[PDB]
Amino acid sequence: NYKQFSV
Amino acid sequence: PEFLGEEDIPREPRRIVIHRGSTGLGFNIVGTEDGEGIFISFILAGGPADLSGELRKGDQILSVNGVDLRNASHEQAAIALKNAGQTVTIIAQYKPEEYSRFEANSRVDSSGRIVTD
Repeated sequence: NYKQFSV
Repeated sequence: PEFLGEEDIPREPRRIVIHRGSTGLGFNIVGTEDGEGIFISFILAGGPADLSGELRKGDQILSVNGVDLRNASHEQAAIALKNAGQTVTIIAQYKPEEYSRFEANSRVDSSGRIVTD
């Protein structure tokens, strides 16, 4: 389910 | 001596306004495709989020510019933040217990602070 984003 | 580390981190929602022109916000988010919450995992030293001095690892992002993100997917939250414009108004709320689920060997101490072993 997991993800990580830079913003 | 009066140490900050001893006192509780406020759990109430806060409004943070980040003025970033046309550069990145300087933080990373974790979430799920399910929409179980969007959380700050990392804040870049010297980036706009850091310069605000009002966000921290373990904050849930409740909304951006009035756009409710409590039940957003990680990807749609990313889109919302990247396209939020030059002035970004975030409502955030410190949720270290929920956040700790994401990071390996992490837990919350009595002060409410996230600790990784």
